[PDB]
Amino acid sequence: IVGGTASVRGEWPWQVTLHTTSPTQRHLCGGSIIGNQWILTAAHCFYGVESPKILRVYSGILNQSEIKEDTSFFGVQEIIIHDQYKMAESGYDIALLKLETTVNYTDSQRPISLPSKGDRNVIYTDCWVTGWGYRKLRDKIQNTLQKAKIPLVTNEECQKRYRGHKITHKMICAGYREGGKDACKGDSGGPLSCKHNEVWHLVGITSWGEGCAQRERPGVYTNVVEYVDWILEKTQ
Ligand SMILES: Nc1n[nH]c2cc(-c3c[nH]c([C@H](Cc4ccccc4)NC(=O)/C=C/c4cc(Cl)ccc4-n4cnnn4)n3)ccc12
Ligand SMILES: *[C@@H]1O[C@H](CO)[C@@H](O)[C@H](O)[C@H]1NC(C)=O
Repeated sequence: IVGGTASVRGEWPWQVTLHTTSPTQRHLCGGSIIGNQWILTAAHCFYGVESPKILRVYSGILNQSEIKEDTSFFGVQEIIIHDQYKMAESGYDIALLKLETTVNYTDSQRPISLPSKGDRNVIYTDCWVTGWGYRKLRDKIQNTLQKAKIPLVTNEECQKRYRGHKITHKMICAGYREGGKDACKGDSGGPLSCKHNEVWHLVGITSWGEGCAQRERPGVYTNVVEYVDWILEKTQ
């Protein structure tokens, strides 16, 4: 996260860090708890992944350094990638992880509600992007979970900034016109969480952008509301 600030323990209890264990254990992507056995994340996270056997899902994490041998985690049974997915820049950047066991909801690990299909056209004004991603393009994964409040940009304006792309209504953009606050490398798959009528909704999934936090180049997120039927069908 560029231009963000440190989160506090328990501030984003749906946030997970998805780790790969081969050849060594490392953070790969962010993700969101959406159900007792389900993580919502980006399809592009699995580009170098042939099987879910190398994945570990960690909930309740503040610092990456707090993850030790005895820290509990969840195994992944199945990776469900949207069948129309090809590359982040072309959309359908969404994946479900079915956990090997169910999550016991606590203060440290809770689900985030999906947006309501009736709220399809709401332009949310209290949106936050979170993750352990880079603070600038040439950096490293942050130890402490970062957060940044970012405004949503309309599809029409976002399409004007990304003229060499097709920005569909299945994408949602967020960023300041002057730049300065954005997701960056290591944040993908994580949530764009918006508080609407005192309820947090998973409005976006961190997907891609032209550089990080550049002026007139907002971050591009998978527009979760457009995938509610797909999520309900895949999770039964
Ligand atoms: N352990 C690790 N060390 N270093 C690491 C680096 C990464 C990494 C590098 N790159 C990424 C992913 C893409 C990816 C590719 C292959 C496998 C998994 C993930 N992208 C993102 O995270 C975010 C992109 C982004 C999003 C928005 Cl809304 C706006 C602007 C953005 N950017 C523009 N230019 N950069 N970002 N992840 C992960 C783990 C580690
Ligand atoms: C988290 O890590 C930072 C260093 O990156 C350290 O200063 C801080 O004490 C750690 N916090 C907790 C809660 O362990």
